[PDB]
Amino acid sequence: LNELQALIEAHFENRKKEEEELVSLKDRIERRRAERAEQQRIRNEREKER
Amino acid sequence: MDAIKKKMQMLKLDKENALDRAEQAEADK
Amino acid sequence: LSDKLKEAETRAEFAERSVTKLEKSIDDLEDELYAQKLKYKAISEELDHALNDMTSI
Repeated sequence: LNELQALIEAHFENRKKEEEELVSLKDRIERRRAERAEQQRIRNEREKER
Repeated sequence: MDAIKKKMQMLKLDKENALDRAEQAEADK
Repeated sequence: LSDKLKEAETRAEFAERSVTKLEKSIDDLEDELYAQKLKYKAISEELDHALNDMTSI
């Protein structure tokens, strides 16, 4: 059953690599969007200060 | 867990065959 | 115009508050989507990694 071996590894290797990468890639996108939220907070504070 | 539905069947066949033999070996007298 | 302004200001303030509520809800969704992914693919994908081992033997 070469297929069980192909599947046992394909399931794990293709997914752990692609999936964990999406977790951290998006974590950075999300952190940047969170920075945008901070920058909007900053923008609101600056408009009020002016 | 299809990997083991399939491993299960393989081991099931291995034991069923060993068992078939256990039963025959005793049945043969 | 004073009323239109108060109303527009209410709308501006409404929108600032609505935006604030949504600044909170976007962050809650940003954190909930984050947390759900962080715990869900991290756990269930981990559970599939565990499948790699769980279903061995």
